[PDB]
Amino acid sequence: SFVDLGISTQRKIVYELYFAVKYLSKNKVGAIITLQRNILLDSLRTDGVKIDSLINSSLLIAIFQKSSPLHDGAVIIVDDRILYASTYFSVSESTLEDRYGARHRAALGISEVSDSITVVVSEQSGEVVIVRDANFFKVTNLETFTEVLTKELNS
Amino acid sequence: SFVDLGISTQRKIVYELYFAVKYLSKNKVGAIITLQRNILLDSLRTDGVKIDSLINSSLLIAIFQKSSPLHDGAVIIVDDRILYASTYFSVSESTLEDRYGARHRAALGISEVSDSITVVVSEQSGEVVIVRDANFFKVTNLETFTEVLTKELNS
Ligand SMILES: Nc1ncnc2c1ncn2[C@@H]1O[C@H](COP(=O)(O)OP(=O)(O)OP(=O)(O)O)[C@@H](O)[C@H]1O
Ligand SMILES: Nc1ncnc2c1ncn2[C@@H]1O[C@H](COP(=O)(O)OP(=O)(O)O)[C@@H](O)[C@H]1O
Repeated sequence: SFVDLGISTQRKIVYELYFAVKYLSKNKVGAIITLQRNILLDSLRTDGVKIDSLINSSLLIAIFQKSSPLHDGAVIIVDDRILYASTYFSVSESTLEDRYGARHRAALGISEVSDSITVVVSEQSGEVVIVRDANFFKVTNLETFTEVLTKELNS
Repeated sequence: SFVDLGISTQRKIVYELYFAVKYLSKNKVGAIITLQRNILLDSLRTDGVKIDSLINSSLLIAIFQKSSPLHDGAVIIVDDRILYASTYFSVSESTLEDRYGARHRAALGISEVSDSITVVVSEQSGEVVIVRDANFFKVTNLETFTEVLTKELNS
């Protein structure tokens, strides 16, 4: 998991996610990006496309554009690799405030059955939340994104 | 290179290329897809992103679509992986007809200094050409694309 990775790989992962999330939030492009940790997600997802790409912000941006056939569903990141795109989780049965949608219910569902950390970008507002252990954490100042994500990945 | 892979892996790669090229030609989305063979291209390309991903038609479509930061430049396929995206070649200084733009002169350029096989989709017309040894093969009927590309890849 993340804590096992070398520091340069740790920093690369958060940096590429930051630059992708910055673009997606700014342009109000919806996204679900799940980082696997100790619980293997392979048996907790359905459908999707195996990509097995090195993590890169440009590719993550491309994946979630509306003209991309991969923009629906979730990206799964394992270590420094974008392993899957367009994969689907069992959504949470919990009810959320009206401002949240299916991306958040999906992120909540996978966080309920795993120790994964999920980043959601809202298509409506560009709002960015980090989802872990059935909890939301709003990231209103994206200049703190790198700090907050790293802390969550080390919990 | 391609001929060293098993025939099943070869067939899978060509199908993913065919499905991507069908879509890109139909939708008149420009693209350059270079398949490396015996001559290594790593010092013949500039910039781009090393994504080292699996070969998948949905991923290729996302790479070349309108709002992808990776749609400018070429994809390089090495064995069964997309090694680089959005990478630039030295263009051929040979003069082409008006129907051919920068994508074609770039494909011509890489085919003049290597044994690679390059598929080009024109953004203007959706026309498909296969570029090898400084020559163009028009593929006017995409139902022949799988036959033509496989034959070029093997001789
Ligand atoms: N040296 C190169 N290597 C790889 N791909 C290239 C190269 N030069 C151009 N291309 C590709 O050719 C595409 C089409 O070029 P087009 O003729 O539409 O514009 P251009 O003349 O290259 O310049 P611009 O669009 O910036 O005015 C570019 O978007 C790029 O993807
Ligand atoms: N179970 C799920 N797992 C992963 N992604 C999902 C899931 N359900 C919905 N999504 C994604 O959420 C996005 C929008 O969901 P949608 O069904 O349009 O409702 P909403 O707009 O209210 O979120 C789509 O891109 C879809 O792929």
